[PDB]
Amino acid sequence: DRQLRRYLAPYSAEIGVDGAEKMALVVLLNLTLKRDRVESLCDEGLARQLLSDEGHITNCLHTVRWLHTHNLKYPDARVSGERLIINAPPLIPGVISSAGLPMRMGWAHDSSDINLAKLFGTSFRYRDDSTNLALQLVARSKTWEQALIGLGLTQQQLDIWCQLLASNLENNTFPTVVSPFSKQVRFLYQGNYCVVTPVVSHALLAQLQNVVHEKKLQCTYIHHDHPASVGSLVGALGGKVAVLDYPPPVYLHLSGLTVYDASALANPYLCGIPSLSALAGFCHDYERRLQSLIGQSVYFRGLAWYLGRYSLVTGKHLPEPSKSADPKSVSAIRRPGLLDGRYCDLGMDLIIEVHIPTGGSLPFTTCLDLLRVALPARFAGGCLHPPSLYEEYNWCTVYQDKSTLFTVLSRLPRYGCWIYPSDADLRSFEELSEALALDRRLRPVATGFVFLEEPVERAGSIEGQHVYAESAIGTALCINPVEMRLAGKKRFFGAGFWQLN
Amino acid sequence: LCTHLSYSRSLSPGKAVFFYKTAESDFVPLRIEVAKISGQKCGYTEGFDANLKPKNIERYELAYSNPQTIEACYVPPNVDELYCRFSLRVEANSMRPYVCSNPDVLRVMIGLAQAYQRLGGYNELARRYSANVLRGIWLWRNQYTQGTKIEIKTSLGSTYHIPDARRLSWSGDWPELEQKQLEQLTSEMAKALSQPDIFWFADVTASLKTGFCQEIFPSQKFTERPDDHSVASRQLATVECSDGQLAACINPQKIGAALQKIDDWWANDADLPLRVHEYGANHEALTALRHPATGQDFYHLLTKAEQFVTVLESSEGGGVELPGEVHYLMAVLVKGGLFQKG
Amino acid sequence: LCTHLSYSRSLSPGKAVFFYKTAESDFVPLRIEVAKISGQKCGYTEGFDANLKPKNIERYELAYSNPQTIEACYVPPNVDELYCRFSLRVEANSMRPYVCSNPDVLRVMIGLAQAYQRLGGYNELARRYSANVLRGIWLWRNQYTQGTKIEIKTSLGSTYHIPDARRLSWSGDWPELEQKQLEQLTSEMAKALSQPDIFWFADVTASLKTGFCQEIFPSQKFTERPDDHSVASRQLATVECSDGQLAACINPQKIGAALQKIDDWWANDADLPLRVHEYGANHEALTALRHPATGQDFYHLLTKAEQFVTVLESSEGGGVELPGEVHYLMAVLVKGGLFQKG
DNA sequence: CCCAACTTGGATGATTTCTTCCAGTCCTGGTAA
DNA sequence: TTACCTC
Repeated sequence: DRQLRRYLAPYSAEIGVDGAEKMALVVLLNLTLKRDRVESLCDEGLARQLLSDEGHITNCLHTVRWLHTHNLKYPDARVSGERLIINAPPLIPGVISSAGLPMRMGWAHDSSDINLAKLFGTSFRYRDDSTNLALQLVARSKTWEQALIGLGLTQQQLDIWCQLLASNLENNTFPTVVSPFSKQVRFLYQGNYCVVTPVVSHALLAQLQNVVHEKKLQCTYIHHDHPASVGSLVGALGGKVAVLDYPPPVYLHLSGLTVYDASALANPYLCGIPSLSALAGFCHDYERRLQSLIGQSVYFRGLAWYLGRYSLVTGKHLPEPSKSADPKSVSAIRRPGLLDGRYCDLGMDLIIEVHIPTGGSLPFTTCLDLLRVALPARFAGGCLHPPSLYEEYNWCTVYQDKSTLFTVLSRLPRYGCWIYPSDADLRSFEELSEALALDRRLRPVATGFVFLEEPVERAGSIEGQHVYAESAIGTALCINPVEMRLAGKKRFFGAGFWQLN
Repeated sequence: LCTHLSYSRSLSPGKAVFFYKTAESDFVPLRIEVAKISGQKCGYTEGFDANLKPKNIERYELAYSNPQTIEACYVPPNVDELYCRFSLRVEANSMRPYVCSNPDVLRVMIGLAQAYQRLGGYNELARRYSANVLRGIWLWRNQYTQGTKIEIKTSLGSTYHIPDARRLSWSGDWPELEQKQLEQLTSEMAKALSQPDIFWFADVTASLKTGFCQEIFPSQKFTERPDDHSVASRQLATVECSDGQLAACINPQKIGAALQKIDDWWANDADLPLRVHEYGANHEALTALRHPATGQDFYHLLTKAEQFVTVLESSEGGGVELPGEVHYLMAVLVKGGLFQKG
Repeated sequence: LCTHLSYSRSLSPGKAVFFYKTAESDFVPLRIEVAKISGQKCGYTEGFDANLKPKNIERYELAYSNPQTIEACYVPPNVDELYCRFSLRVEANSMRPYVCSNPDVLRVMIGLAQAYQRLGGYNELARRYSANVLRGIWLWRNQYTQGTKIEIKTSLGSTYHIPDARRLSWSGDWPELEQKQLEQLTSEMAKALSQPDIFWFADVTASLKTGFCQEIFPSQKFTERPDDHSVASRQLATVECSDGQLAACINPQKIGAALQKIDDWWANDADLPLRVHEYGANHEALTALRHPATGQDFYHLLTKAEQFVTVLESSEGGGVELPGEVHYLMAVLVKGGLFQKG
């Protein structure tokens, strides 16, 4: 029955094998063959025959060297180098992450080990905990060894394997250099800059594939070409991976801004409102440009976000032919590869809280011109433009009064959205499911990164220290213009502004 | 050189939209429609196998139709003019590397950009970009009209007007009161490209006089083959208007590829100009004009900067001395990208 | 042959719209009606099975009606003349491959089109296309009028007038003053087909003198199988006017299928012409005249181009010496498409 | 300005829901010996 | 210079 293969798949709930160790070794060994050659995973004879083939088992033992907890190749098969094995970070009350999940491993090396990797990398429930075959043999678990010798293995063959099998899990747990095809982004940390490289958690993604189908959550699917070249889970899922889909229900004042082709996929787990880490980023690049123009110190305490238009764009971009078919003696150009992403067009206003340290300020026309010049051209991976020239008004006004500014903001069209920070603390997708079932204003968002290690010096870093991290999933509220007309200026200026830390 | 070096793009456009006017409202969008058609069974593998070995089918088997689903777009009856427009911003952003892993490489790239600026040369790039705007080649396959007018406004207050764009060539000399506007536009752009702290923004509109129900050609989407047979095989690009309706459009990078088609520096024989590319890619012929084997590509040339700066510094300037290799390189830096592993 | 080879479409109409005039306004659209009818229970399988015992039905079971939903279209009372209108553009676009991956194939295809042009031959194709416009065969099933008057205007200032098109044959000699206009129109088009950068348009209107409430036959939709008993089994095509009304029309490719029906070069017996097709498909008899098994199709012929150029070059030309195989090939290149995977 | 605004008895019968044959491609991967 | 594989 195909249901046995389903329950042993990385995307299914784990099953118990206590008292069945003999048939568990038979089924797990039988999985190393192509489906076309096997009439049943339960034939003891085939298993006894496969076990005697030291070459077949040796080829299987070799796959252990690339078992991982986090997958550096997930979004792009071109990444080359070492595996990554790290214990989940400490739990943060306000963030959904792998911190609340038990320990699990997966596999991803040359794309030809799909079957041979299944003997040691397949997990199951045993002694009421989560384990796999490699761990039970390395730990010298006698019940499994007694069944394995009973199935025809020589004690001397087991005594050697325990050593080689253990050795493959004792080194190469952290990459030596930063790989040339990895991502690098930099922010301020403890008064200085650090480069962050995100990575996807195996345990966290595999759980999400089950929860969205069981709890009936809003979701879509992302495609991957050549699934065998990306990983255990992506292959098992046939190249289609599910993600969450939660779109919105649609002092310096910047009005009428238009963004073309913004990235609608915030993190590999969630589609919806663009990642908040990107807006914090934007505020700062804008601040640095202005600071190089005005001699006085200028600093941004907070940043607010308003949504007037939100349109999803279908399809995907075609890459430029930047790769020669052959390095020499060939006059043919090839396409690097294709990715499956999601994009949208935005219309939005920003209200920035600008502060000048010096006692004497520069509230002049000159500074308004410099505020127009400093404005970046890039936003959320897309292209940012001012309102069209033929209908231009003062899109860059400045207020030094909360009463005048709030009065003007209360006049905004009723079909738009203000996005506010949330209060609720969520530690799992199941808690998120309940919070979303109860409210109608609540949406999940990407909020930032959680570190896997302390910052260090590492070859390949763009600037200063380097650290690995996993994406942080949090939440936000969508508030109608009608609700703040009634809440008052007091609540708006206390709750309506976002900051880092 | 060094492990990492890269530039971002200095010249970026918007999304173009098609619309028309009525006596009742100033902005009505042009929209697309979807329909079932009866196709033909033709082409190889339909009748031949291997290398011209007929396959065994009966005579009547090719007389059958092949149905298909497509999207299409036509101008409705009695509309005299169709209008199209887009926005453009230009930044002086080739003066500094986005990233660079080596201070010794960095000071040299800076030296070169400046050595070039003061001898002239930005005028040359500006003249070429300006010509492509006023010619109208960014309409691609929609240039076949009974008359085309182009109008441009900028943030500095200037206005330009081409009474009829259908005759302006790449090579040649323009009519009076047209040649002159090209000179004036060149000046605004040549500055915008190289001097920082100037905000510049342009708004380009054009009008097309058309036939009774002429077909219109907007950008096409990239898609998977549907498995349903109820979903279109050829889907067209549209933009959402402020009122919620959809309209036909041309994608930003499709407008962009047209504006930068200025490279007629290859092989000392101008022909037609190429889209700037590090390897000289030629899409029509499926080949490359600056194959690495020739020594004419960007990556070989990127290593001669020390020699070029030396010449630029020794030259008097203001003349015609700047070589093809220096102009080429500056054009590539303008279309910034990744130049790593050097 | 080679992997990539494509040509574009060099000759094309927009769509045709039916309308009439009144004393107050110059453009009133013809519209369609929707209705339920009572049909017949008839035809084989109604009463038979594999032509054996005719089932087990009582005599009364076939007397019952079969209801259906259809769309229909009639001219309203007291309208004396109905008008039909469309526009046509022609491009000199068979002189060069849109895409070609093989430089040796490319030089030959160019040499051939040029060798052909200068010996005559575009005149021949122009005459054949021109005859079909003036004859009126693009009205399909609506030719049964009390009188058909055809008027044509072009972008060069010419005007043509056929007072009554109902009787001009494919084969025969046209009466005087009509033979003359066929020659003049041929000349304008012969140029449009072969000289680049001429922006040529034609604008064709015909008048139909009709019956009291005569039925009209516009294009049908190709529809999905119904199962809701609510959707019409037969649906007609319309266009949306700028004011929101719908009007009856004929599709672009339906007009085109008629204009390009000029192929009587097979079997040494002209008969009636076929729509140009790589395999010589005949829809009336459900067969194919240039089946690959005969050696008469496009693909066999495409491989002999080197030999045809050689012959043309050795010939004198200007006369009637060009063979059927060369004319066929040029006609196919005019209706461009994909010719690939050699 | 100012005052009113209506109860009742009732809402169909017969039998039928069609057919023919078709469903196009091509360029776009890492990894090992 | 050659091939080997994901429901």
